[PDB]
Amino acid sequence: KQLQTEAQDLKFVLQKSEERCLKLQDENSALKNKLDTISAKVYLPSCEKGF
Amino acid sequence: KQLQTEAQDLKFVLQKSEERCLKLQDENSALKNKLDTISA
Amino acid sequence: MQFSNIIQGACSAIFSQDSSLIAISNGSKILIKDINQELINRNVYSFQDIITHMEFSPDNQLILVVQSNSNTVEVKNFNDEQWICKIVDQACGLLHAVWAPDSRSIITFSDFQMKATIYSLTDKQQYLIKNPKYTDKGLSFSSDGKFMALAERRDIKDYIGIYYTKDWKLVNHFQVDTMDLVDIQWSKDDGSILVWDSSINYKFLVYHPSNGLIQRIQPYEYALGIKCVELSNTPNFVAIGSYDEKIRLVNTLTWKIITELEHKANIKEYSNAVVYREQNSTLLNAQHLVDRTTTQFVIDESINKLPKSQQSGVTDVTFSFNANYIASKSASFPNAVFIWEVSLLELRYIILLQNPVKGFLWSHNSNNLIIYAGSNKIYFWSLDGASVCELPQYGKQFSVNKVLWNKNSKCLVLIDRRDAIIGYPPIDL
Repeated sequence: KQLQTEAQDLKFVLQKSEERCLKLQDENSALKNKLDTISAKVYLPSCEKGF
Repeated sequence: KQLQTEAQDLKFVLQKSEERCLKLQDENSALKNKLDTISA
Repeated sequence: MQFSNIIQGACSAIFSQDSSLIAISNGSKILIKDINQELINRNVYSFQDIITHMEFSPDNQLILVVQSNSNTVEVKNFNDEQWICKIVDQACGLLHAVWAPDSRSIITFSDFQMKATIYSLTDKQQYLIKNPKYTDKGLSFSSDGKFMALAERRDIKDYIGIYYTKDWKLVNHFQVDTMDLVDIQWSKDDGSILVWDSSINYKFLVYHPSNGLIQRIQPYEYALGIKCVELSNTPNFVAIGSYDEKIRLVNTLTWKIITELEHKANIKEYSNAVVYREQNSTLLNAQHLVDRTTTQFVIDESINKLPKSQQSGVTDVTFSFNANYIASKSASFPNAVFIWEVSLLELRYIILLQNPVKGFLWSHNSNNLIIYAGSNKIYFWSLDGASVCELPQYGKQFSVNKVLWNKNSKCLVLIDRRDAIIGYPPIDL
């Protein structure tokens, strides 16, 4: 019985792990957006300091 | 047997989604450090 | 086997498309050898940096070398040492790079899935990549190189960018039905994009490059699968290595599974089983003081029982010349190579080793499956029963942990640590 409930529900746990994953991916998307945003204004001209 | 197999199939997939989450939380920390390096 | 010297410093190596050159990477330099002249040096590229990756362009005129935590891509034209180009667009990182076939260009991957800016070597033309998912994985060229399918991620959703490679531009941007793209393959006739999803779903998504799904290799929803996949060099045929010790052989004409080939453990249960093993021996005659204490590859039919994470995975689905055999192995068989025979679609020529298998390669031009396992020996599934190529004292301790094998299947490259053995195996053919 407990094993039936092992199967029920790890589909759900897979789903909750998927939500956590998606949460992390979204944070990273926003964070990557901050990175693209900062790069576009900082390095666009500051790349000259470097090169 | 039928059940335990499914149950393990489920555990196996959970371990792989966990690894994806770790790649992302670690990427997350690395992203933060890059931004901070850029600002400073 | 004909041998060159033991190449010192050969941390790693690659060989050229036409198989004439071998590039040996030393931490500070690349040694290039023209094997046809002899297994001797031609050019050397050196740098004050640490090299982690190199690639020959598919014309074998230049080598792309990518430097470690220096984010530097260095490009050297072998036929023109005056043509030295570097990509030092370092603010974003230069984590990797690959060559873009006849576009004469480098796809350079920035960090954080930001850009995979294309750097034309003739004119830069730096088109941005809309958040590439990976460096090499997921970057796959069509068989004629017309299109490239790039795993990409936006709105945290995987999709495949379809790049038309001549203009290196996005054309059929497409949302892929995946949870998490692993890689992308193109059909041999470029009739579809075969998309390899995450192992979690066990699925292959077959998409027409012009319309989305054609078919799907059904997921099992909750099991790991699709551990590996390969397309045979037949007009077309693909087989999917799952993660349940089974290969789904799919006839790409209809995209239907023709069969399921399971590795099991019981050799006797395959109707056509032939089992071999590596076994202890003495040297061949007329050997002298070279000593003995060696092995040979022999038939041993008596053997029936053969020896989470990296277990039960199909380790390969590699096809032989004209694909009559599939070498596969399982993560569950650290000591053996499974060779499936097709058209029988039955297991035959099951090889056990005394050395956990590190890998194998079908030779182009027939079979003679090259099997290596870090033993200073090349074992082969010779069609004519069995063969072992002993490596000499001339590299006595060389392990052979990695093997490259030339498309012009004459030259073998054996790699260990800072050490390479280059030669011409029993290749009279």
